[PDB]
Formats: sequence, C-alpha cells, structure tokens
Amino acid sequence: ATVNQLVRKPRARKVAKSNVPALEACPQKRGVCTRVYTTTPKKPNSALRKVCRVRLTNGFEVTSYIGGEGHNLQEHSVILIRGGRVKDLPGVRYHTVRGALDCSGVKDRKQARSKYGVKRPKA
Amino acid sequence: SMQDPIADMLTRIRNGQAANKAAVTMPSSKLKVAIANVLKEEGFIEDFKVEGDTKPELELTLKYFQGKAVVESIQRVSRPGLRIYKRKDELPKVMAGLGIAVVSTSKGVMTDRAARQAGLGGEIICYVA
RNA sequence: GGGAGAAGGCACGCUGAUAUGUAGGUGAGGUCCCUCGCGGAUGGAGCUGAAAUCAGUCGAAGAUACCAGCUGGCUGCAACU
RNA sequence: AAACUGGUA
RNA sequence: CGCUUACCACUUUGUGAUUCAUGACUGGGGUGAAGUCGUAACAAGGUAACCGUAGGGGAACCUGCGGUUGGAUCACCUCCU
RNA sequence: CCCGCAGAAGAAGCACCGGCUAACUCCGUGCCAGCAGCCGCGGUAAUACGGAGGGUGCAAGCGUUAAUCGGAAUUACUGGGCGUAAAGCGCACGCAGGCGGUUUGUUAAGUCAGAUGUGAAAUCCCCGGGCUCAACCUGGGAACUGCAUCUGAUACUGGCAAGCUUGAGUCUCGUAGAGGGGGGUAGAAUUCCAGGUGUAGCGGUGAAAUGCGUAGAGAUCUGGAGGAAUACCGGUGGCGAAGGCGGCCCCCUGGACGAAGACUGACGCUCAGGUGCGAAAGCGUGGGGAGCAAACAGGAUUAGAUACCCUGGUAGUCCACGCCGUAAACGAUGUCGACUUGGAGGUUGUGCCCUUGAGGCGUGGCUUCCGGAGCUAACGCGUUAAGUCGACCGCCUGGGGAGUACGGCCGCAAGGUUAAAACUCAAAUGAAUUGACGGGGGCCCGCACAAGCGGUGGAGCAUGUGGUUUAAUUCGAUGCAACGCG
RNA sequence: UAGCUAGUAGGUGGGGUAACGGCUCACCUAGGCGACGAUCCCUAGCUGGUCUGAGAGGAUGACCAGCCACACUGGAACUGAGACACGGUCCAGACUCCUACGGGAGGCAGCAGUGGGGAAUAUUGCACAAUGGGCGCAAGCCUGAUGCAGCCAUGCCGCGUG
Ligand SMILES: [Mg+2]
Ligand SMILES: [Mg+2]
Ligand SMILES: [Mg+2]
Ligand SMILES: [Mg+2]
Ligand SMILES: [Mg+2]
Ligand SMILES: [Mg+2]
Ligand SMILES: [Mg+2]
Ligand SMILES: [Mg+2]
Ligand SMILES: [Mg+2]
Ligand SMILES: [Mg+2]
Ligand SMILES: [Mg+2]
Ligand SMILES: [Mg+2]
Ligand SMILES: [Mg+2]
Ligand SMILES: [Mg+2]
Ligand SMILES: [Mg+2]
Ligand SMILES: [Mg+2]
Ligand SMILES: [Mg+2]
Ligand SMILES: [Mg+2]
Ligand SMILES: [Mg+2]
Ligand SMILES: [Mg+2]
Ligand SMILES: [Mg+2]
Ligand SMILES: [Mg+2]
Ligand SMILES: [Mg+2]
Ligand SMILES: [Mg+2]
Ligand SMILES: [Mg+2]
Ligand SMILES: [Mg+2]
Ligand SMILES: [Mg+2]
Ligand SMILES: [Mg+2]
Ligand SMILES: [Mg+2]
Ligand SMILES: [Mg+2]
Ligand SMILES: [Mg+2]
Ligand SMILES: [Mg+2]
Ligand SMILES: [Mg+2]
Ligand SMILES: [Mg+2]
Ligand SMILES: [Mg+2]
Ligand SMILES: [Mg+2]
Ligand SMILES: [Mg+2]
Ligand SMILES: [Mg+2]
Ligand SMILES: [Mg+2]
Ligand SMILES: [Mg+2]
Ligand SMILES: [Mg+2]
Ligand SMILES: [Mg+2]
Ligand SMILES: [Mg+2]
Ligand SMILES: [Mg+2]
Ligand SMILES: [Mg+2]
Ligand SMILES: [Mg+2]
Ligand SMILES: [Mg+2]
Repeated sequence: ATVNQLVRKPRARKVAKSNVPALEACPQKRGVCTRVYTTTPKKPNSALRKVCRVRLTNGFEVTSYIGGEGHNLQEHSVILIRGGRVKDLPGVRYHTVRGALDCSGVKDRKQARSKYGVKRPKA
Repeated sequence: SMQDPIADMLTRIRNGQAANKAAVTMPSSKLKVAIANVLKEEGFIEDFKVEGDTKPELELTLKYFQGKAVVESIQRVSRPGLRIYKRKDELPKVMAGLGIAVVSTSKGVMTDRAARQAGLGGEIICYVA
C-alpha cells in the first residue's frame, strides 16, 4: 500500500472478542443451575460428562461443566462459574467452581485439593 | 513518464555494476554532476565526464576490485513521493560509518560525515555502500 | 401522475396612519408632430381602486346570518369514467 | 452393452 | 402594593423518524457415531471438469448457449536427401 | 529504640512431574470413572485418569479465572503482500487529488542553523543523603523528544519571471490489416413444394425400438420457394482499449506503423467519485423462422434413469429498435517511464551495395519458442520479466457462515452493485517428493488366455467342515493362503 | 449518515455587560458551513501521567497533582467583589415522613454507617498535639481538611519459622 493510500485510509487494527462473554469482563459469575445434562463428546472421545444449564444472576443462559468426581447439584442451586471451555463438548465455555456457594468439594481428594476445593486433612 | 532522474541514475549505476560494464551513458544535470563529484571523492568511480551543449551528456566510469564491484549496494532514500529531512544531532550512517550517505545541505551536497562535522543537516538523497 | 383539500395549525369585525385614497387601471386640458388628421408622441387634471403593516377599539362569540368536506386504519370484489 | 457400494475408532 | 405586556419550566395534542425488546408462523446455516436413498467430484471417476446464464428434476444434479484448461490419449511402413 | 529473664520452646504451605517445560516408579480402574492451555490420553502391563512413594518449582504465600501489551513482521511508517496459497476493477476516457524533463534570476513557504521564551510540581533516569538494610522519603542535575518569536543559510522541494528541446503533440509522402457502420450481390449444401422413372424397404444403434413407406417410401432427374453460414485460401497469420472481428463488391469512417523535413515548446503520467463500451444467456415491441436445439413427448439401457443413446420438437438461435452489465470477461500477471548477456522463427516498412539471384550488409513496429545473471516456496518468469528502480491507482489479512442477511442505488423482470454480524473448527491452502491406484499409454512374462485331453458340479459310498441337536458331541485351523487341516 | 443553516452570514443605528461580541432589537444585503468530512447517529470527563514494548507503537486515565462539569429531577433569580450557590432562596415534578386532618418537613455523588446490587471493596474510632484554613488585636473558638488509630496477605519490601 502506497503512503498516499495509507494517508487517505489508515491501517485498522484487527478487532478481538473474548471467547467467554460473561458480562463486562468479570472473573466469576453466580447462577441458579436451571437443569442438569449429561451429553456425549466428539468422535475421538467416548464418555458421558456432567453439564448444567446455568442462568446468570444478571446475564443469560449458558452451559457449564461440572468437574471432579461426584457432585450434589440438582434443580435450583446457586453456584459460581469461571472461564475455561471443554473441547470435547461443543457449546460449553464455562466451569463450575467446586467448593463455592451450594456446590460442594470433591470427596476423598488428596492431590490438587486447592482445585476442586477440598479441605486439607487437619493433623 | 520520468519522475526521478536521481533514482534513474542510481538504478543505472547498480545495473552497470551488476552487468560488469566499463562506463554508463546518461543525460547530465546539476544533481547528477554534484553526486558524481561526491562519489569520485569517496572512491566509487574512476571518473565522470560531461560533454555536449544542446543535449548535455554525462558518462561515469565504474570501479571493480580484484573480482567484485566496489559499490556493494546503493538505494534511493528521499523518494519524490515521500521526502525525508534529518536533524543535525541525528544523521543516518551506513554500515556503522563504513558506508556514506549523500545529504543535500544548505552549503551544497556532501557526505554525512562532512555535513556532521560542518554542523548542518538537510535532505538525505541516498545511501551508498 | 398520484395518495392530498392527506392529517394538522395560524389569521379573519370596525376606526385611524403610512397614503387628506397607496400599488394598479382608466384618462381630460396643454404642447409637439403634419406621417394626411376616427392619426402619433408627450403629458398628466379628473374618475376608479385592491392587498398588506402598525396602532386603537367593542362583543361570550368577527368565514358571526343564508350557503358551506366528517376524518383515519385493515380487508373481499371489480382496473378505471 | 453394462460394471453400485464398503459402520466407528 | 395591585393590575397588565414580553421571555420561559412543568404539562397537553397531532403527525413523522430512529432504536431496543418481544411475536403465532416461516427460510436458510452450523454441530452431532455407527439412520434411509442414490453415487455428483477426485484416474479419461467410467457422459472431462469448471465459470456465467436459462429451463427441468426426491437428491447429489441433468440438458441448451457461450467461455477456460485449473485435460488423459494420434500425418498407421507411403514423403524429403 | 535500648536493656533483663526463661526456653527450640509459638510459627510452612501451594502447584506441578507425556512434549512444549524443570522433575518417575508402583498399585486401582479398563474409551467407564476421569484429565485436558495446544498436540491429545483412558476400550486389563496408563510415566497423561484416582491413590501412594520419590522428585521439581515457588514460598507466607501458591494456584485458577478475568483484563492489557509482548511474543504477532498476524494492519508491516520504522516493518508485509496480490501468475498458481487471500488479494489487478472486464476494458477504456477522464474532473478533483498525487507526482512531474532541462537553463538562469528572484522569493524564502517547505527545509536546515543559532538565540530567546516556554514546556507546573510530582513521576521516569544519573550522582548523593536519611529511616538499623530494602521498600519508602528526600537534595541537585538531566530529560521534559514539543510549541511560539527573532536572526541567518539557499543545496533540494514549492511560488513568480524568462528560456531550451530529449517527454508529449501537429504537418508532408506511403504501407499492411476478418478495425467499425450501411447497402448490394454470388456459389455450395440442408429443408420444403410440384412433377417424371421406379419399388420394398428406409432410417437409426454397440444391438434395438420408436419413427417414415404399398394412400408408393428411400434412391434418382427437372422446376420452384425460403432461411441461415461463407467450405481451401487459413498460418508457432493479421486488426481492435477490451468484448471481439473471416465469401465478394460499393459508400461513410477510426486507429497503427515507416522516410526524412518543418512547426509548438512540458502542453506530461496516474486517477477516488463520474461517464462510456462490454461474449453468451435473458427480457420488451414488431418481423422472420432452412438447419440446430433448453422445455416437452415417445423408444431404448438400467435394480431404478424425470440422464448419457435414438426418433420428433417449442422458446431461443436470425433482423430493427430498447433493456440487462454478468463470464475460467485469464497472460488467473493494473497503467506509464528508465536500465540489464543471447539464440532460432513469423509478419509488416525502410537505407547502402560488387547492385547479376528467391542475394550481402543495416535500421524500425508487432509477434512465437528456447534459454544466461537475477528473482521465486517451488513450478517457473527471464529485454514482451514474475530481474533493478521510479509515479499513481485497485485490492488482501485463517476455513466455513458469505459475496449471504439488513439498508441504500440501479432494473419491466430475472437480478446486479455496496456489504456485515452471531455461530462453528483447528486447521483450510500452494508447490514439489516417494509409494499406491486408474473402466491412461507402451513393453514383457506365467497352463493366463487360445488350440486339445481328462475332470468337478448329477448318482452311490469314504472323509473333513458349517449348521442343528445332544450329557458331552474336547480344543484348534476359516478367501486365494481352513475344510483327507493339527 | 451528503448536503446543513433565517438571527442563519455580513453591515448601519439603538439597547445591554466589568469587558469585545447577533449578546439583544429595528432596518439593509444573501449570504455562511461542507469531501482537508459539514449535518446526523453511537461512545466518552481532559491532561501531567500508568502499563507494555529495543524502539516506533498499542492499551489505559484506579491512587497523587492541574483543569472541567454536577449536587433528588427541571427552571429562575436575589445577596454578594466573587454563585446563577453541595449542608442558601423561590417555583414546578417524583418519592418518603409527621399530623390534634386544620396543616407541615425532607435531600449522605461530605466523614462513619444501613438496605439493595455485585465475584468484589473497611470503623456508626481518637485529637485539633503538628501543617493548613474561617473569625478575632490577642487569648481563644470551629475544622470527619488534616494528623493518627481500627479491619483486609490487596500490593511492594524486610525478617523468622533455629
Ligand atoms: Mg371475508
Ligand atoms: Mg365498477
Ligand atoms: Mg449405500
Ligand atoms: Mg462419479
Ligand atoms: Mg464424469
Ligand atoms: Mg455469481
Ligand atoms: Mg523433562
Ligand atoms: Mg495399572
Ligand atoms: Mg505489530
Ligand atoms: Mg504476508
Ligand atoms: Mg486484466
Ligand atoms: Mg487514462
Ligand atoms: Mg523539477
Ligand atoms: Mg522558510
Ligand atoms: Mg543510604
Ligand atoms: Mg527526586
Ligand atoms: Mg515536569
Ligand atoms: Mg526553484
Ligand atoms: Mg491526428
Ligand atoms: Mg473507477
Ligand atoms: Mg442474444
Ligand atoms: Mg427477443
Ligand atoms: Mg419474436
Ligand atoms: Mg435430442
Ligand atoms: Mg467478477
Ligand atoms: Mg475471451
Ligand atoms: Mg484465453
Ligand atoms: Mg481476476
Ligand atoms: Mg524461458
Ligand atoms: Mg447480493
Ligand atoms: Mg440489497
Ligand atoms: Mg509349464
Ligand atoms: Mg481353455
Ligand atoms: Mg456328487
Ligand atoms: Mg484356548
Ligand atoms: Mg470343532
Ligand atoms: Mg476360535
Ligand atoms: Mg452595535
Ligand atoms: Mg463572540
Ligand atoms: Mg514489539
Ligand atoms: Mg483517551
Ligand atoms: Mg449583585
Ligand atoms: Mg453553598
Ligand atoms: Mg449532604
Ligand atoms: Mg458516605
Ligand atoms: Mg448481594
Ligand atoms: Mg517476601
């Protein structure tokens, strides 16, 4: 592009959009867990997974993934969600925060307790 | 149409050096002869000659080392569609001073070294290395 | 081309001044011309005369009586007079 | 002359 | 002081523009193990393919007109000196 | 802040260990449970899931999520690209705008030099000082890249004035050409109509059928009507800005090239918006309609065939006037100008000469092929560049969604032009290498085929296998390469 | 988003302001802005600075400092040197509260603190001892400015857990 052409029309930087739109750039958001799904991953993977359809307090309907082994979320339950997406499951771009609000931590967890929100064995 | 006789001169010099020719044929002009004098003084051409009244003509003689052309690289800088003028404190230096830059100062054309030691900037015509 | 006077708004009487009746129309006398006179030009007395602006003024009401479109939206049928 | 097709990883 | 004129906020009416939501119904798009029908393209893919345009058909597509190669295969011993 | 007593007494956790990336073994599970920033792990021997041991990193913190810059030269001013990966508008003329040959004078706007003023403090940086070190606080300086005024320089760019001819253009004499518009005419052939001779087929396919014909076809001869296109010449030919343009003749008319000679004197290049031209198909009105042929009808093929094939056949193809404005409108390569080794051809001018010749030596325009340096990812381009440069314009920023939706403009309509977002994936793509395959080509071989003999598949029986049944009918082996097999 | 402007652009005279001025009137002319982007629509307090980057650039304006604007919403003016005035006045509006039903009051975007919203953000603290402001001759009074303290690993730095 000639200098004259650039003068007449300058270069416009490429725009970018977040892959986890949760209102105006919030780290976590709380919702009420409308309903609980168990869907199927893509071709290479074959294992059912725990999903929920969450209604943000001041947002929209989103799909979140419940990590760990076992949970206690049924019907209406206030729960926090953070960013992060599951590749296998299409349309899931959020992760439920275990051990926060009504959501409980994972049982008999000894490694990576800070994740999954499991209390250290007091001793 | 023709838009930059200085660029034409530089291109002709580069093409002659690439083709390993003896001298070149050009129409003369004030800038052409002045930059030719700047080159002679620098050691990039054996000699230049001008002849003719109605149609002045300029011929430059090129230099070659044992097996290579002296002019390693030569390019136009202050293009006609985009001109540049530099301060005194900052002036371009080619190959960390090994090369030279032709600058058209108020006191005629000269190399960047001469302009810097004189103490006046101007329009940078080209870099020669 | 229309729809369209779409829809919807403002003003409207009388008196005075601008102007002792204005813009405009008509046009006598006088003068010149003599092309040939039921002639032309110039001239303007007399007559007639809107529209508008400003100010004032009366009434509940000034297109004051008679006369003088109701309007808009969706849809079937036939193009239309 | 005719002469299709080949589960997923 | 009272009265009166000018400016002017709230508020009301009529008719437009623009924008955000929502709406019976409806069109196309995307994803999805392992459904049904065919086999259009990749080899000359078994009618070479594709581009524009027009018509036709469950479907991929077919046919007509023009254009491109981003296409695989040859004057059958005879003739020249 | 200093002093005294006692006592290791009161004080360490978080993440990670498949590669990126520093750090490995066992057990549990068995494509389940689960992990996951990307590639991706897990379907009974998991360094990737869960636990344990061990190890690595950080530490009163550690990790996850959110957001900005960087890496990203991935908007490229510094610092990118458009033959085939995204990307040259179908072509052209041209306003605004950008840029502009050479000789002198002048101006001093751009430009450059010096000075003055200013650019708050804090903050950033350099040298120091004080809190017990640090954070922190603080003295001086530098910086504060800028802006304004004044005084000078005159190489370049700009303005004004005056010149020049090499860019551009006009004039004279000629040449070649399917350049364009209008009118006329000629030969061959197809179809159809009338007539003559003649008689059982014709036609078409791979093979058929439909179809035509004894109401006389086809073939053959004579006469006539009408439409459309110009067979060789014809070519690695020509002309045109592009689309595109072939019988012959006349009228009107555009462009290109060669010879010198004269004339004007920068009058130029490019071009957003704008205007014009623009294959085929298509649309409107009025004509014409021989062949061909969408749609449509019938007959074939096929498992099916509203297709390929065959027999018919309407719009259309043709003409005049309007509209449409799109093509793989391609050299997939924008226009203009300058420079850079060669070879072999074609087409069209022109100069000198022993001119003996269908010859020698030169100089232009256009055009085809091969190739040097160079360039390119490679293929390839290569004086007609995709090589070295300059001026301007157009366009590109992962694949799909999508050249789509909404809005605007244009059109009678079909539609054209300008032109998104949501969402989804980690790829999509270009060139080239090896192999494989091809209802591609060439060559060659084998009881492969062909030429022969004898068999199997038919019947009875022996044996093995599958299936079924049984208490068990033990277990293997399964196209060729299991089935008188272990 | 391609046309927008009638007090609109200019002039004479009067009026008005502390001051020039269509600031405002009467009259006269048809002008003025716009492709170097007017008008219209969306978003936004600006700067010294902060983050990032070798640089050029990109993002940003939390604390501190300078300027601007606002004080329940709309409007107006008085007083004053200075306001069209955060803890002034008047009018109107929405909302809330008291009432003996005749009638009245109110403005935390000042410091604490409460409800609510949110992933999320602290004490209804001490003193005018220092600095700085208002009044006063001074003493002195006032000062949720300011100086301190309380809560939070929110950040940077230092030490210990021998
Ligand atoms: Mg009805
Ligand atoms: Mg009727
Ligand atoms: Mg099938
Ligand atoms: Mg096929
Ligand atoms: Mg095919
Ligand atoms: Mg198209
Ligand atoms: Mg390692
Ligand atoms: Mg195991
Ligand atoms: Mg960058
Ligand atoms: Mg690139
Ligand atoms: Mg082109
Ligand atoms: Mg042009
Ligand atoms: Mg010049
Ligand atoms: Mg100057
Ligand atoms: Mg010290
Ligand atoms: Mg300091
Ligand atoms: Mg400073
Ligand atoms: Mg000059
Ligand atoms: Mg001419
Ligand atoms: Mg254009
Ligand atoms: Mg046509
Ligand atoms: Mg037609
Ligand atoms: Mg017709
Ligand atoms: Mg047919
Ligand atoms: Mg196109
Ligand atoms: Mg073509
Ligand atoms: Mg072509
Ligand atoms: Mg193209
Ligand atoms: Mg080549
Ligand atoms: Mg479109
Ligand atoms: Mg549209
Ligand atoms: Mg043998
Ligand atoms: Mg045999
Ligand atoms: Mg038998
Ligand atoms: Mg066994
Ligand atoms: Mg067995
Ligand atoms: Mg077995
Ligand atoms: Mg005045
Ligand atoms: Mg003013
Ligand atoms: Mg960088
Ligand atoms: Mg800003
Ligand atoms: Mg006052
Ligand atoms: Mg006050
Ligand atoms: Mg208050
Ligand atoms: Mg408060
Ligand atoms: Mg709350
Ligand atoms: Mg520390």
